[PDB]
Amino acid sequence: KNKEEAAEYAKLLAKRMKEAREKRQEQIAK
Amino acid sequence: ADIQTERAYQKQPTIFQNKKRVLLGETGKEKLPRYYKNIGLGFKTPKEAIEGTYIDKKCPFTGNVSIRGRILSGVVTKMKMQRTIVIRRDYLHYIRKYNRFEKRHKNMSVHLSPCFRDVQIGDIVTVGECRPLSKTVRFNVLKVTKAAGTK
Amino acid sequence: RISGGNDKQGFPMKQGVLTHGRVRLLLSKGHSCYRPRRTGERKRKSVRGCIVDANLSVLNLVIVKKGEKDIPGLTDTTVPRRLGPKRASRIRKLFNLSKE
Amino acid sequence: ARGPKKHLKRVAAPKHWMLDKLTGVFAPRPSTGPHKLRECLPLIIFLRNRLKYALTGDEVKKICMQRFIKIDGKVRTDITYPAGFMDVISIDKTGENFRLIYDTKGRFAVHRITPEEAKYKLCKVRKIFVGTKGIPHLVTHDARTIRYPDPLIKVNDTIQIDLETGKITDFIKFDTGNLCMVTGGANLGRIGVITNRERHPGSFDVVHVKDANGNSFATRLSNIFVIGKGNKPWISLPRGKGIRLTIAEERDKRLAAKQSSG
Amino acid sequence: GISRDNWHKRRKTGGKRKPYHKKRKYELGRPAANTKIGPRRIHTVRVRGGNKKYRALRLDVGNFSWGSECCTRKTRIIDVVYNASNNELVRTKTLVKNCIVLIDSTPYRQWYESHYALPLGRKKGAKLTPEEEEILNKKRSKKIQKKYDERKKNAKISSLLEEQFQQGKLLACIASRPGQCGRADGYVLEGKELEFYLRKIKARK
RNA sequence: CUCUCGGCCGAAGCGUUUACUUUGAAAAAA
RNA sequence: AAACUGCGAAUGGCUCAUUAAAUCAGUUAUGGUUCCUUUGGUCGCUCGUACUUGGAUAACUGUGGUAAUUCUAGAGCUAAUACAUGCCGACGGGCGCUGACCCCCUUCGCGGGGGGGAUGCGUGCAUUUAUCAGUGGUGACUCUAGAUAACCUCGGGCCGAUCGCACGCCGGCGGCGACGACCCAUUCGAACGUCUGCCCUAUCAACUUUCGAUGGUAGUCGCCGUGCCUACCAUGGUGACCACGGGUGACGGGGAAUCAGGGUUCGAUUCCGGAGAGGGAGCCUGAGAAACGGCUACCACAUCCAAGGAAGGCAGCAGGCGCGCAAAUU
Ligand SMILES: [Mg+2]
Ligand SMILES: [Mg+2]
Ligand SMILES: [Mg+2]
Ligand SMILES: [Mg+2]
Ligand SMILES: [Mg+2]
Ligand SMILES: [Mg+2]
Ligand SMILES: [Mg+2]
Ligand SMILES: [Mg+2]
Ligand SMILES: [Mg+2]
Ligand SMILES: [Mg+2]
Ligand SMILES: [Mg+2]
Ligand SMILES: [Mg+2]
Ligand SMILES: [Mg+2]
Ligand SMILES: [Mg+2]
Ligand SMILES: [Mg+2]
Ligand SMILES: [Mg+2]
Ligand SMILES: [Mg+2]
Ligand SMILES: [Mg+2]
Ligand SMILES: [Mg+2]
Ligand SMILES: [Mg+2]
Ligand SMILES: [Mg+2]
Ligand SMILES: [Mg+2]
Ligand SMILES: [Mg+2]
Ligand SMILES: [Mg+2]
Ligand SMILES: [Mg+2]
Repeated sequence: KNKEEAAEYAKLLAKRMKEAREKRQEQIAK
Repeated sequence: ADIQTERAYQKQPTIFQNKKRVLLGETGKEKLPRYYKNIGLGFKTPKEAIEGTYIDKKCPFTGNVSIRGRILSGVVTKMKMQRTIVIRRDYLHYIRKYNRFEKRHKNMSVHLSPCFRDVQIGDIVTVGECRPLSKTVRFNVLKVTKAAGTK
Repeated sequence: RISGGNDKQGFPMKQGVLTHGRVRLLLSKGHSCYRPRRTGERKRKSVRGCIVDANLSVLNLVIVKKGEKDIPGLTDTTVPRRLGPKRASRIRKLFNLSKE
Repeated sequence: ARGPKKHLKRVAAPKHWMLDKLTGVFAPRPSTGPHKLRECLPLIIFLRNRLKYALTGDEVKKICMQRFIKIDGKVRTDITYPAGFMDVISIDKTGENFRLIYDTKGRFAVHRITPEEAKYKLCKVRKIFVGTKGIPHLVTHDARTIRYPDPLIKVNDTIQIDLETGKITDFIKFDTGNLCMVTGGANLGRIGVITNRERHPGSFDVVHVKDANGNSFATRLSNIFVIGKGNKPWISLPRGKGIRLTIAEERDKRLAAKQSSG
Repeated sequence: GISRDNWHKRRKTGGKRKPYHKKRKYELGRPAANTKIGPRRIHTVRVRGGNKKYRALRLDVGNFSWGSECCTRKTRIIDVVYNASNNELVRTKTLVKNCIVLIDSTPYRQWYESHYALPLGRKKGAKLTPEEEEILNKKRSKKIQKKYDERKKNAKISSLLEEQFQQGKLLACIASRPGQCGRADGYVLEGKELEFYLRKIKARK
């Protein structure tokens, strides 16, 4: 259970950080 | 201003003052870094606290105290203790039988930081509630405003 | 072996009291001559000292070695040691059993 | 008083239980649990006073000891178990499901839900903290802590929990325009769209909420529970759709029902 | 027994306060743990909530940190030389918080000689018995010797600490509470704090 | 009340501070 | 049945003696603490006989002592989720440090740069200290998490030697539960604080401070913030806006009687809070008493006694005496 939860949260965190980085790029563009 | 007047050594606990320094970076003294915090509720940190050298563990800006709860105001009445003053709070108490008020007051002993210099008998102080600092002190002076006819 | 006894008023004999007479002790759980009624209770009780004198009702003695003669009703019979061992390890020890 | 208190005087019980005065001196005294004592509905009150499945406390005990009552999918044999807001009570033997939802007059209504809707619930998030090798943790109003939550989930948000597994399925962020229910105070039980939230640092934050009929009311931030995203609730609402009628229109409605009866 | 209540005290106006209840268990106090220097003796206290306080009665070993070098070692507590609160505490050799103590310097010297490959606190007789000659000079590859030579450029100790190392005993401040945690930990004095306490100790005698 | 921020508004101060008056919230049951 | 173990006995009931900014009420705070239990999380994260460990003791059986108690002694057995003790496994490694050696690179070369590595020490969460950098959070942390060097109490911290019901599959794996457990959160609280509010009395006008009064520094103790206590300092702190002292036929509120309006008086009394268990004091156990249907003393009463000793606490329900104008069934 620990291993599976950690892997799933790693995937979700990667997606969330990618979206945040894209928004930061949009901000720095403007 | 010498800050070592007690039997023990006065020092801000958070700051480490014995960091190794090479002789190439020995331009006099290292200008000992100052610990200070920004208390919230829209109160500015006095420049004295940032650029000072006093040691005051009860200071709201450089000591270990948290401002929480009630924020009150008073007039300074006495400044005869070390780092703490006596302020006066006046109010009117309503009496319903007569539909009329009566003037009342109560004194409060509040801690005054060394960051507030040139405090005179008569100015207004905004104090904020904190944990018990002594037997009778539960407030810390957060702001000082001069009297109406100061120089 | 002098195992214990009672004085002329029924008060028991304690082991660590080096007196000829009676004393009062604050006895607690884990002490002889005391049975606590609730958890953490201690009681002040009278106890006779550990030194044997003439002021005793009964003296409890234990045979530790046997002579050559047999006391009529003390060293001839036997008791069939009811309630043998219960823990498996104790059974194995008693019957010299192996692990298998 | 040394140590904790174990009794509850009947007249000192919370008023929304709707307990009478002459039945006895005492009240059920909810057990310690996920919901606060003043804001819960004990199992005995619901099973006996509300649903009339039992006539006495002993009958409630007899019901619960056959393991028929499930609270959020788990069998609960404690008759004073505190069941609170958004809890799901399932009775499979008779085959019904209820959700504890505040009525307009601040009382837990008997609200029957479909078995499809009894598989999940909504929980307000109370705090988020990082612990134990940088693992985030959520704490809900139901006292359940969930590790590895979505990084977007912040305090005062709402999460949909699958009762079978206990994991988050989706969430609603606390923002203006989202539907909410008031879970405490004078406006308890009222449903409306959040209009504005004013912040008072060091003090309580006030949230303004507008009904579907245009009425507005304020509450404290701790009394707000996000129910749906936008105008649409994520759960089924009780018969009163969360709007409060004044005593005049309530009397008019009662009179109209009386006239139409017969 | 011992009490810590605020109601036996006078009011801020100086008037007497008449008690409205008798002494409560949660206001209790306990006799002080006047921790001495000697072979370890620690007693445990069952405190409120069922938790445990460790009451150190005798201590001879502490965990002390050299902050400038970040070298924490378990050393032997030797003597008490200063106490800012009372002088009888120095006279009776009592370990309390913020008490100035003399700690053995051997582990720190060992770490210094193993980490910098430079002698510390040594006399001019230059005995350097084997296994110390090895630890000080040794033979190393070019990379290892280069790393040690890089280290040697920023290995200079203050003169006061060098004198103390020559004597074999360092001055340290106890940052723990022996009467509450059963431990006498702290940090080696250096910098302006060392100068302050040296001046105070000299003026005391 | 205006100069700045974010999507004409939402934000920010501060208009010397209040008292007063009106509203809102929080306020055991009996 | 009994007995050991576990839990409760700290709730409830009674009464109103004490108590005059005390209690209590409304409002706030704990970013200054403790918390049995319920509920959720965590519980191969640690690189170091197990197909099961050891010694007792009760119940029970037998000898007893004392005038006398819910007094207990000696002897003979025997259990554990009581007392202790203590592995395997996951386990292959990873990660810090170490760095014998080996390789590549450049540079004639030197030298510089970049790698791989044997051998050693350490390692997880709790604890104590010091240092470094700045995942999530707050109005505000010296918060949360992270990194490093160590520590880790013999009066020891966690890392399951426990029970029940169904039984199974592939030679080993397993489904439901119940107990237990460090830590975090939650519930029930509790404990200190903040702000405002109390009757009469000046035939009580100055009080506190040498034995803490007010504040500062360092500590001790405490669950923690604090003159709570200690050492050294400073001379402060309250008052005609009534301090301090005295009185009360004063437990405080929600409330009650009367009342056009305004008021006056009552509130021991079933809900909330406080206090006490003849009067003081001190403690054990426990998550929680300074508990009295727990214990230890002294003071006042008082019971049995074979005179050596033993046992007490109805302001619990009934009931008796006494007091009274004044109040019910063993
Ligand atoms: Mg009670
Ligand atoms: Mg707050
Ligand atoms: Mg604990
Ligand atoms: Mg009311
Ligand atoms: Mg028992
Ligand atoms: Mg229990
Ligand atoms: Mg108990
Ligand atoms: Mg649990
Ligand atoms: Mg025996
Ligand atoms: Mg202090
Ligand atoms: Mg002080
Ligand atoms: Mg003193
Ligand atoms: Mg009275
Ligand atoms: Mg009254
Ligand atoms: Mg009364
Ligand atoms: Mg009376
Ligand atoms: Mg009461
Ligand atoms: Mg009591
Ligand atoms: Mg009496
Ligand atoms: Mg008592
Ligand atoms: Mg009684
Ligand atoms: Mg009682
Ligand atoms: Mg009676
Ligand atoms: Mg008569
Ligand atoms: Mg009558």
